[PDB]
Amino acid sequence: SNEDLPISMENPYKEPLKKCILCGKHVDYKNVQLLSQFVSPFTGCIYGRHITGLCGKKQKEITKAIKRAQIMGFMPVTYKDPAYLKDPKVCNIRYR
Amino acid sequence: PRYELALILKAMQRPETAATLKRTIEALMDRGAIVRDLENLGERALPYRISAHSQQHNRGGYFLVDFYAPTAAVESMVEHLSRDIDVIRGNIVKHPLTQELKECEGIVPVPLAEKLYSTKKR
Amino acid sequence: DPPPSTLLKDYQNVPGIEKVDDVVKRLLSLEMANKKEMLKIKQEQFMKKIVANPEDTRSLEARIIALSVKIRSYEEHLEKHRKDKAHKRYLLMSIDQRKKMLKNLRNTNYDVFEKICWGLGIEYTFPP
Amino acid sequence: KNVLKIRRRKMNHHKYRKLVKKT
Amino acid sequence: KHLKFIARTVMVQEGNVESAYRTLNRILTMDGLIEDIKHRRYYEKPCRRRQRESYERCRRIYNMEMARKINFLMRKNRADPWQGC
Amino acid sequence: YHEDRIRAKFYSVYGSGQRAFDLFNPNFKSTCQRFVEKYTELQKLGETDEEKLFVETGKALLAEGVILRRVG
Amino acid sequence: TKFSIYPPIPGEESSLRWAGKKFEEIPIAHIKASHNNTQIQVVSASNEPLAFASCGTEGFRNAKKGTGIAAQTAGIAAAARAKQKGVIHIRVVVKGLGPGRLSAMHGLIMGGLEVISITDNTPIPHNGCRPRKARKL
Amino acid sequence: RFMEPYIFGSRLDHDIIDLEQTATHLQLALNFTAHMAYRKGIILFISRNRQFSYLIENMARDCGEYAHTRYFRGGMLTNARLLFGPTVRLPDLIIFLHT
Amino acid sequence: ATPSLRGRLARFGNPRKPVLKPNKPLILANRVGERRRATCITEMSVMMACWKQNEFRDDACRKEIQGFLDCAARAQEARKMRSIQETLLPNKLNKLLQRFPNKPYLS
Amino acid sequence: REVLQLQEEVKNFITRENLEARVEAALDSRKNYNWAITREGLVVRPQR
RNA sequence: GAGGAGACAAGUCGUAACAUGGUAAGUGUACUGGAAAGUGCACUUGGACGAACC
RNA sequence: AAACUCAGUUGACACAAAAUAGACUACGAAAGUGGCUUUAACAUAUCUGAACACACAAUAGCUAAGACCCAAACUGGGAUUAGAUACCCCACUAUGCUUAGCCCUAAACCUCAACAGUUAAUCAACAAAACUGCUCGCCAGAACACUACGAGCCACAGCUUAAAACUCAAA
Ligand code: FES
Ligand SMILES: [Mg+2]
Ligand SMILES: [Mg+2]
Ligand SMILES: [Mg+2]
Ligand SMILES: [Mg+2]
Ligand SMILES: [Mg+2]
Ligand SMILES: [Mg+2]
Ligand SMILES: [Mg+2]
Ligand SMILES: [Mg+2]
Ligand SMILES: [Mg+2]
Ligand SMILES: [Mg+2]
Ligand SMILES: [Mg+2]
Ligand SMILES: [Mg+2]
Ligand SMILES: [Mg+2]
Repeated sequence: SNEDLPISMENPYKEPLKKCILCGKHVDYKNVQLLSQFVSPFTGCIYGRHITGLCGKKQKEITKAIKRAQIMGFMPVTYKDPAYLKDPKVCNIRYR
Repeated sequence: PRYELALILKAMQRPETAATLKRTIEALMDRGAIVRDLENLGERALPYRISAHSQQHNRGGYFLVDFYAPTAAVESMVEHLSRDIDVIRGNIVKHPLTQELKECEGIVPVPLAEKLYSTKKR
Repeated sequence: DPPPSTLLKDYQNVPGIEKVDDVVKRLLSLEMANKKEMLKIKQEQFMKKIVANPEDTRSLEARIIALSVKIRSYEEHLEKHRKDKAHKRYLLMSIDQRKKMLKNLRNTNYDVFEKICWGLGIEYTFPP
Repeated sequence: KNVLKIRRRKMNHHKYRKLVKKT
Repeated sequence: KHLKFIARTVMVQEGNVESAYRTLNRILTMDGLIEDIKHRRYYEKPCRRRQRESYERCRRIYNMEMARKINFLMRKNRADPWQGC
Repeated sequence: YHEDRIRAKFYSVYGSGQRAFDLFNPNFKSTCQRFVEKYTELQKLGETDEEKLFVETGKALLAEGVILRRVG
Repeated sequence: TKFSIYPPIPGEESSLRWAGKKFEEIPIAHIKASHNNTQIQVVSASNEPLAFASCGTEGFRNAKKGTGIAAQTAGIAAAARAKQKGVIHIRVVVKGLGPGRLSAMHGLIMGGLEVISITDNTPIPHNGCRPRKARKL
Repeated sequence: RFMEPYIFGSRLDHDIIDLEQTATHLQLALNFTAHMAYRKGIILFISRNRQFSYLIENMARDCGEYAHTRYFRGGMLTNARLLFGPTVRLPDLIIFLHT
Repeated sequence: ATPSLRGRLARFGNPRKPVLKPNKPLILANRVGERRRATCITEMSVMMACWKQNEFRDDACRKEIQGFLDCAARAQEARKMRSIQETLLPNKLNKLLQRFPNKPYLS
Repeated sequence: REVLQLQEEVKNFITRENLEARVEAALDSRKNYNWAITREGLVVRPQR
């Protein structure tokens, strides 16, 4: 017909998906450091997914691991462990 | 199946800690567990003041016992751990490595919900 | 129930499995497996016992055998959890589905239906 | 919608319960 | 049973207790503790709680979409280029 | 178009490039466009491996004097 | 170092010293800001009582207690009582969201005492002890 | 929805109008406009695009035809016999530079 | 990102029970809400305390009374400055919106 | 492979013979499961 | 014998509903009360929460 | 106002309830289910189908035995009012919880049946756009009437099924 006609194909310019920071990584109830990275420093409240940026699956896993650690004695409940205050900040929160 | 026993033991001397670990692993084996590994997570201040057997504790030694046991032995092991005084706390969980990292290609975008209302003009 | 030492269905076909260590045999036995693996071993045994082609899972006979194993599991569960209304409903629905499947098999292939009834201990009874 | 029919049924039921209690 | 003076604790900088208290109130408000206490004062029956949560979610959706539209159209607040037509 | 895959790879490897787009010129030819033309004529020459064609096109353009400063 | 809002880590080599005393050593000021009443009790690092005050003690009656003015008066009274005990620097630990929540601190300051930390400790039940039924007005 | 038959396709979420169809459509439209102008009908250009309002008005004034680039008051066609006098003559062709 | 409305509302073809029950349609309006509408109390308390301890005699209260007057003047000036500075405002925002009305129907 | 890999591991299990040696080794050694995650997705392991 | 219903019809005590009907309304269920009704527990919107930040 | 002499810090301390996550929309047939661990476990088909049976069915309620922090009909007191058998305040009981049985009702509503399919030429109004095929269930003016009688039921001031007479031109 005509060589210049468009050819059916997937978008070659499609950008890779923004995999959540924890995607492809094993969340564990013993990694109290990583679990504390996703709680409020002052109230120990688990941050919502809008703050954490995590996918749904990883947010659910983080929440369950936090609960497991808190109830099994690996993590504090009412506050972030002080030793992990200076850990990298991955939550889009701003109190001050 | 495969379990991990996360154990918080009273912070005590090396002989006492070794005796308690031997007792716990012996109980596991007698109940039928095939202990796979034993890793010590060190002694640290508990996240909160646990009170076991009328005795309050601020520090404890954290240990993990990876093992394979029949499903029926888990309840008996839990009861024995509860009855053991030297154990501040102890929980048998399904070993995390028995879970898989099923692929999650990313955060797929959720398009704005469409056709949620009639196109009636007002 | 199958012996606790019975190897899992996955590993019963593994070459050189009998030469492995005793601890490995124990770890791969039903003793170190949940009830689902025991149910699968039971189902495979019934299959090889009754159906003409044990590898035909999609046949009506295979469906009836699997449903019978599930009904046995539900009865075992309810013997202990006498207040599990959800599992009571599941057991009753499974029994009804088994009755319907047996009716269809009786209408289609009577000889295979006799064999199924004998093998699974099912005593077909017509509805009132 | 309004609750006029529900009100009628309510009055009927209340009067019936009162009558049963009374007799 | 927790270590005291670690949770919900703010150190006042150079004695400006006003600023310290305002920052602490901001922290509690962001974490939602103020709303939680205010609602927990009196029992919120489950049906009413569900209705309030639904209303809050709908309000959040509408307000976020309206803010998105406002920001998207802000650029069009410029002065009219075709004045006289 | 067939050339869209080559364009996507070129933009992933070298970015938009230093030279801008003068869309006002109907006959404007971009750096990516010249890369695509070179890739196409190399494919005509016969090379069939995608990565081999990409590297050969890069080398040929570099010899021609194209600033293919890779972003990574 | 630029100011850090977090309290000093317990049992750690902290440089901060108020009159040469460590943070765990600084006395505490427990403020209960009930809806209608406010109470202030100053205690030592060993929780030894040092002073007490409240709207009722300062003399406000009935509705007048649950006001910022009464809270500031109670704060001033408590600060004055603690000054005779020698309290200078205090860690405020306020629980409750009464009207006196902040006026208590303001009066505690006007009475002379200096505040080094504010620690909200309002009892927030994760869940338990069902509260009283809602009021219909 | 009704421009699907005239869209050649989509390029990066941007539609390409089939100039093949546009050519025939514009040929017919221009032929009709030329016939009306030859027959001396009244041709009225219309566009609410304030960017090109002045250009369209100038073009109409130059070609000796009428232009309405301003706010289109209601009834300017349906109520013309009242808004302009009972004997007013309506345009015989209307050209929308922006529909 | 905005919370997903997919499958939230009660609709035909939606197996799940409703997640949201909007008493009003979730369609953007063409307008925004109007801007919804005790200072010096500390100075008043200070001055009143000075009066209390001096039998309400200005002789010693001069300083506190002057502070009270200055605070009142500052409050009035701040009121005036805020009032003048207040006049994006809702009027301008609604004017902007009207040029780009929401279209829940078909052209 | 699964049965083969299991066969190798079973050699290192804890039994009533090596129980004391393994308990002492566990007491002498340590394991740290903590590791932070950066905004870039990188894993920051604690210094050891 | 007495009750129930409907109708006709005025008074009587209240104002329960209709507006946020002046305690939002109602369903089930239980106790209570001159009388509409009150309250308790759960459920519905056949109410609202003004719809950017404030 | 009545009411308690009890109130604050710290420590020990449940058979009650289960912040944040949740801006998630998942599980279950429905009712329902959002603290943690483990065990068992989530019917079938490549259809529909029960006052015609079986199994479930929130809350409330009944019987018996326990628990009782808190809440709480009822009850008492305080206040309010013309009156206040309520709204507001305080105390407390059944009850909310556990065990074993009953009871089988909800605005049990997403008031939108199950399965399959379509978006094509639309659609009384509102609501959550309009329909096609197929099957079951239900409805034939309002009120009488979640009523009477009969029947069944661990129900005994009950539930399910459920009329008719009289009246009206409306509802
Ligand atoms: S984005 Fe892939 S696991 Fe979250
Ligand atoms: Mg009636
Ligand atoms: Mg009224
Ligand atoms: Mg009312
Ligand atoms: Mg009510
Ligand atoms: Mg009453
Ligand atoms: Mg419901
Ligand atoms: Mg069916
Ligand atoms: Mg039915
Ligand atoms: Mg029930
Ligand atoms: Mg009681
Ligand atoms: Mg009823
Ligand atoms: Mg009846
Ligand atoms: Mg009867």
